[PDB]
Amino acid sequence: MIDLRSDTVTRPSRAMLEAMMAAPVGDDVYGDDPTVNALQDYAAELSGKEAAIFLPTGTQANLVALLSHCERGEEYIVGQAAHNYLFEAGGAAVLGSIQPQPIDAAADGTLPLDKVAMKIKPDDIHFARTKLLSLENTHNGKVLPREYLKEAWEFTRKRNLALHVDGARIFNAVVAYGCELKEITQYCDSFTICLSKGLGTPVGSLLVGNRDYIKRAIRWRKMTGGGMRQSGILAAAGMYALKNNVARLQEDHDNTAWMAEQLREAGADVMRQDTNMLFVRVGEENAAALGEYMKARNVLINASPIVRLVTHLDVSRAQLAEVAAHWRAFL
Amino acid sequence: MIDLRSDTVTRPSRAMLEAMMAAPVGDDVYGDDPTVNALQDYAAELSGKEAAIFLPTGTQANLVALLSHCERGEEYIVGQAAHNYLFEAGGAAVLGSIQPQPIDAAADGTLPLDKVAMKIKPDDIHFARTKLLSLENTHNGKVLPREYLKEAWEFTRKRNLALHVDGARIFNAVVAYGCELKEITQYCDSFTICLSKGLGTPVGSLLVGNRDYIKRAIRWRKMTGGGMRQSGILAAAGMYALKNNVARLQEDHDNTAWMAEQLREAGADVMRQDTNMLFVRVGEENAAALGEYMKARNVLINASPIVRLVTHLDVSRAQLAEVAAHWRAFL
Amino acid sequence: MIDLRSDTVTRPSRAMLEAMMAAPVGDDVYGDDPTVNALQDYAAELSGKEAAIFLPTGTQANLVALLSHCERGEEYIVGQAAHNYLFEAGGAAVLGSIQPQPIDAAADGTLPLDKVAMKIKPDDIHFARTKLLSLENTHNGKVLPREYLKEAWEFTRKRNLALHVDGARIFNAVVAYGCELKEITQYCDSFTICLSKGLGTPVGSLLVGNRDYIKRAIRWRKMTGGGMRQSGILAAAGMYALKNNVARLQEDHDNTAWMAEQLREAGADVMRQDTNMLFVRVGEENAAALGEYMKARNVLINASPIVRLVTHLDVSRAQLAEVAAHWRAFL
Amino acid sequence: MIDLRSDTVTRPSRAMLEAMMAAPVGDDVYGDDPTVNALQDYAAELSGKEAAIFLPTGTQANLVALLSHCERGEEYIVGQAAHNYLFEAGGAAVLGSIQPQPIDAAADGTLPLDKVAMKIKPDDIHFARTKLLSLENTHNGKVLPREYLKEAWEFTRKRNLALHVDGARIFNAVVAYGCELKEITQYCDSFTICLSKGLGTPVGSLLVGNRDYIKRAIRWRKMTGGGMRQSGILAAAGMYALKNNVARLQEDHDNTAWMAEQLREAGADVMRQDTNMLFVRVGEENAAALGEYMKARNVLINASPIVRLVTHLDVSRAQLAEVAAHWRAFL
Ligand SMILES: *[C@H](NCC(=O)O)c1c(COP(=O)(O)O)cnc(C)c1O
Ligand SMILES: *[C@H](NCC(=O)O)c1c(COP(=O)(O)O)cnc(C)c1O
Ligand SMILES: *Cc1c(COP(=O)(O)O)cnc(C)c1O
Ligand SMILES: *Cc1c(COP(=O)(O)O)cnc(C)c1O
Ligand SMILES: [Ca+2]
Ligand SMILES: [Ca+2]
Ligand SMILES: [Ca+2]
Ligand SMILES: [Ca+2]
Ligand SMILES: [Ca+2]
Ligand SMILES: [Ca+2]
Repeated sequence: MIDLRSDTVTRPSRAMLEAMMAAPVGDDVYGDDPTVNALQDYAAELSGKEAAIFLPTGTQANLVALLSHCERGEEYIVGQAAHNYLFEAGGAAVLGSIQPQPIDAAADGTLPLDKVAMKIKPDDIHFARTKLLSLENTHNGKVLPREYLKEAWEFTRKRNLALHVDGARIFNAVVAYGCELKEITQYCDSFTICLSKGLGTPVGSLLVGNRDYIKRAIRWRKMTGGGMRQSGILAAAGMYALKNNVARLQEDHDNTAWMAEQLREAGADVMRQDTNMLFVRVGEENAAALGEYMKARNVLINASPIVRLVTHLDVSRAQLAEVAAHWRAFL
Repeated sequence: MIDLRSDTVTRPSRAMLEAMMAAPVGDDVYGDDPTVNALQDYAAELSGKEAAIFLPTGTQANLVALLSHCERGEEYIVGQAAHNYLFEAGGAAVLGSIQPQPIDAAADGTLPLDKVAMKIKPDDIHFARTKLLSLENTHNGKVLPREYLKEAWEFTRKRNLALHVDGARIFNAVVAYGCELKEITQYCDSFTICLSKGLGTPVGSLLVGNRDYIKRAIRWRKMTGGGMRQSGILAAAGMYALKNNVARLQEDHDNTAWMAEQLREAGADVMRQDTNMLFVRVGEENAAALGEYMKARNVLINASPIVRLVTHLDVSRAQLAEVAAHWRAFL
Repeated sequence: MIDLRSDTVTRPSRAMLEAMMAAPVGDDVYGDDPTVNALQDYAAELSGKEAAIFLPTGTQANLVALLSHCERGEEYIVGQAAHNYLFEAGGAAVLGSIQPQPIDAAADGTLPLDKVAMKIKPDDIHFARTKLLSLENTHNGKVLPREYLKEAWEFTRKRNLALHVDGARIFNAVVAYGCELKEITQYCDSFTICLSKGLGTPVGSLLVGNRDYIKRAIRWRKMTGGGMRQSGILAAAGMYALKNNVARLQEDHDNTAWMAEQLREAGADVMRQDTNMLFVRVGEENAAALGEYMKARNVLINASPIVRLVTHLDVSRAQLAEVAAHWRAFL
Repeated sequence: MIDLRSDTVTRPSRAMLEAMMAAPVGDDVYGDDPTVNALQDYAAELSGKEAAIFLPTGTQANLVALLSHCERGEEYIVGQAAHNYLFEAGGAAVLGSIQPQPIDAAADGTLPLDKVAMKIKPDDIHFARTKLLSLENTHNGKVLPREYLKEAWEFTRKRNLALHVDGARIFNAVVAYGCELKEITQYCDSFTICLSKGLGTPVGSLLVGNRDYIKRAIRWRKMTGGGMRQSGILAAAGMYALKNNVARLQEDHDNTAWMAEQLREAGADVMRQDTNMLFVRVGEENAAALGEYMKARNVLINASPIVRLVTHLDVSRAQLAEVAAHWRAFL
């Protein structure tokens, strides 16, 4: 019904499913799928990069990204709450033999460069070998400052460190900046793009970067099990998504901001609104009862002291207004 | 438009496509996709197993299968020419920290148990820990003797070893046996099922085993990158294929044996002659040219001193007759 | 000839040397070395543990300790500045496939349990599996409060977590506590003991724990490369040191606090003041020159903005007085 | 008493222990130990290599050698019965993420190059990336043909593959060839040297090779836990061993050959004699009883259908004659 748990729940639109059914395909392992190739060349050109690769999930996109950047024994500085450190079951370490070096992100979602600098290991056999700095744009909805993005870029060049950006929700930051994707991707060596969240595809993600870089990524994609066959049927949804579902993300943002106020006037404690995300401190009491009370009207959220509500193309404001009524009535 | 490179090139049928678009989906990460669940239960019920899991590729199906069976430092005995040892870039060792103990398969495609026994490491700190015997049913078209299957199952039990079967083309074996899937699946703790080859799906594989075993498989799938969202659309295909594309596999088999005689009468040296696979001894660089001659006539093959012709539903006898005609030509 | 770089520079004493040469050996791989066995039993009996194992280094002692405790994909919480996370080139992750979850230690050198609890991963497929809490007693000279030790032990049990203590200098802590080793060892499932630092051995460390735990440690030691032969000669040293070099550690402590006052009265900015370690705030490149000034006078230190002076049995108060004299000089 | 189990049991001679007690030492981590350095420069110059490194065991020497040659995902072609594949608990794979590719050695102990060639993986994302070829000279006593050694050398250069030689018993082959060590080490990029077997040191091994190569080896030695402190006391035994215990290995060889005949005339079935090794097929009956019968007179061998007797400096011919009497009497 009304799912406010994540934007990963968005479903294929009629026009999308059709484009998926009319897509010409080929064996992607042999690199013969027209659609996959098409989706990749497009992504690479829109971002100003040389190559791109389609993957099953964003989790594999990041695992492959990390393996491509870091050899056995190297490390990547990242956030304590970042997806490719916290939410990917420790894969970079467990499977990739890469040393992780996490640090608390600043309140704004960036990684203080002064702190990043303190974590850069001296070239001594006691330490892992620092090699990469991984960011996450839209970090829990948070849009990273553009001045920071430029600064992280310069800093890594000065330290001869790669810079990767987990862009599961990069177009959300993009619509928010009001600029072209290229303007922000010029500040990284590689980044991912998820198609199965706000952009609304059934499955799919992209890793983009330098030609040689992507070349190595291919070997890892195969090893990890991401080398599909006629995956052009999926890449097709991605293309339709990047050409029709980007601008409208501003609608999710406006709704999140609308809901935030409604909830305010409803009595709910609104902690933070950012892009398609809002946070309500519901408390330990009313928490569980909240999930149950909402689940009854077919309203699905992740019960918790602090609830994270996420808006997407499959949730209108009218539906939000209704959810609001139910929240105001929960009191 | 005639592809004999592999059965992985098969494209969706009209029927399949409509079944895919007409399918209900949901976030599989939450287990909310009814189609993924139905595919998994149908597979499980069909082979007499408790549980099944959907994966992007057979490569990830095996890596996950091996990870779920072998702990860090444990070992698996497998064939020098088996897919999960030779054709998966050594993932089990590279990513999973599992020692591989490969041995040559006999001519019938099985692993001589006397050799397997000689490879079981004593419980001594010099050795890895033999944990699993992995087999591959349909091995390069070869169908393992049902007698051996039983022997291997009994052998492992007696030696407290787990048994896994890579069934990328197990249905080709089933059809060749003339029995039910469960009659052969009974001799393995876990087995894999590829839907993207002969069954004609665009993507996907299944790993089938005990409930606890499969539960571990789920964590590994996630870490490896295969935890997709709306896999329903993809699962839908697998459904249609398992109910409508198994039996016809007989047609591919007949075509392979039909073509063997065509190429024989032509002048080619047909070496082997199994299910949907055909092996011809072309000889050096009279083959790298064959790939040219055939490519020119819109006939796609995998040029090599020993060519491997693979049949499937996207190749007909009429087209096969054309290849035999074109083949005999340059001779 | 005055080394304050570390207590790892200590050289064998006359007494120690004769004990080494006068020792009976045998192939430890077969457990045939009476001296290795006696060292291992003495350590075990002394700390109230079932078993102990001899290792080449403390680095291998920890890597093995972590491997024996954590399976592939499991995780350990540790301090951002702990040896087995920061000073061992990330081995636990790189070689053992264990996810590291580091956190900043409080000023007293402990890991705030509230922070540790916040890091325990829920049993969800996105997360690694929190298995162990690793501590480091004597942390850079700091002696952890006995109260905390008990707290950590209780905390872990309640949360079903294992507890390991890196005791490279645990005897420095013991002497500082004024209690018996077993009175602090009781609050950990496993702990390590370095014999090559303050105790004055040329090489070696011990890992102490349960019999089953240590049994696993033995396989890992072998694979890691520490299964030596006639380790008896080396074990002999450890024996002598544990019975003749523990108590004197008080002398190093007094010298450190004596020197703190010497350098204070001189003009240096003594920052910290713990067991056999001393920290001075030198300031940038007025330090890279200090290393020159001192090196010139046969005084070996580890030049740095924040110098770390370490005392041991191969440095006397007389020599310390000389350094204080030479230090005040260039000021 | 009379140990014929292995040559690893040899004990330090009086002159050796003394050289160990008089050796000047330093912290090897800082690279200040005079003796270690001395032992390394000597080994490197005698073999015609640029650098050398001392390690705790030969097992770590090989693990480090493999990690230094192969990055995550690469492979090494080696023997099914080779030490760094079979007797090192699968470390190259388990800890190093290196794919192992074993093949049966020819009867003479070499690895047929024609078979090595068939195992070299094409540069395709399906395969691990072949990088190294590892040999073992003196393989179970067997001295590898010199023409073969030269051939393997050329072959690897033609295929751009590294060539490593596990020389745990290299000086045994050397004394047997009648040439200088350099003449055989010129045919490899790197090799190990064990000091704790025929050469008779308590502990110790060496990895030798190119400067850059050894440099990387150091990082791995630290990670694995082989970076010791005042290990000059051990390296000292090595030096005394390479300058006094090499020539006399011809005495072990002569004795092995003497024993082989005695046992012949005694009634024992002598299968093979090679350097300091002899093999007797004792059978499944008389096997266990043999170990017990011998263990009674203080004669230690490894009971088995086929017994491997190893001679060393701690076993005279007179002792062998006595062992022979006991074997002849066992009938
Ligand atoms: C996925 N979204 C989680 C959520 O519900 O907020 C995600 C990914 C990878 O997605 P997956 O399909 O592999 O699970 C990568 N990075 C971030 C920051 C998120 O948020
Ligand atoms: C050791 N010798 C075993 C025997 O008893 O024959 C060995 C080594 C490594 O020695 P370790 O001290 O690490 O165990 C490496 N390579 C070979 C061929 C042997 O044989
Ligand atoms: C094709 C194949 C695989 C891998 O399948 P993907 O889905 O392409 O990764 C594994 N095993 C066998 C025996 C195969 O034929
Ligand atoms: C010195 C030290 C180690 C490592 O010791 P090695 O024997 O040199 O590897 C580990 N932990 C601490 C806390 C140390 O001070
Ligand atoms: Ca979606
Ligand atoms: Ca297909
Ligand atoms: Ca590994
Ligand atoms: Ca010392
Ligand atoms: Ca690893
Ligand atoms: Ca010895």
